Amino acid sequence: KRLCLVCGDIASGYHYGVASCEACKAFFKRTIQGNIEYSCPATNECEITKRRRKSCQACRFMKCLKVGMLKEGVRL
Amino acid sequence: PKRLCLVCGDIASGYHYGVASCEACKAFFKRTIQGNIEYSCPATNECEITKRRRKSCQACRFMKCLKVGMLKEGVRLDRV
DNA sequence: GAGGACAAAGGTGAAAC
DNA sequence: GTTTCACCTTTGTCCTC
Ligand SMILES: [Zn+2]
Ligand SMILES: [Zn+2]
Ligand SMILES: [Zn+2]
Ligand SMILES: [Zn+2]
Ligand SMILES: [Zn+2]
Repeated sequence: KRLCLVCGDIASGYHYGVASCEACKAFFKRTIQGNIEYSCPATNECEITKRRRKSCQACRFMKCLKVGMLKEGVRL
Repeated sequence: PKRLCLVCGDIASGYHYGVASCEACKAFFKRTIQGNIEYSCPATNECEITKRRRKSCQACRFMKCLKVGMLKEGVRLDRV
């Protein structure tokens, strides 16, 4: 089953160049559209899992970038 | 269509934790579960819960939330 | 596979307690 | 010092395009 490369939830298909779920798709889209900056309250190593993806916006967004979600896939 | 809070009789803003409820009972239930807060009734666990008296007993207000069907599991452990 | 509508989650802080 | 609640923001679903 296609897994979301960000969080391990079931992927709905490719989004912004990468196998991802609707939740991570929507989160990445909002983050880019608003130029929203987050910062980790731990040390930028928060676990991102389907059951625990909302614990840190900063680490979730960094994981999106890491797995190859593309800023320019989001329309201005 | 106008809907009433099943807990206290205030105007409901929507469904919260599975039940028609106002913003106050939603917030109260959310705080209670997030903190695993235990309350105790000073009377005999039959305090009336109304718009005018929802503040008088945390214990009875929380038990009423459970009674009308508010769901502990609708409160996410996944948060900041 | 892009974005948007939107219910129902979540967070907040002045005022109430 | 802690708790309440009106008014916010964010999340994730499901839909048109
Ligand atoms: Zn399989
Ligand atoms: Zn995901
Ligand atoms: Zn973090
Ligand atoms: Zn209520
Ligand atoms: Zn009581």
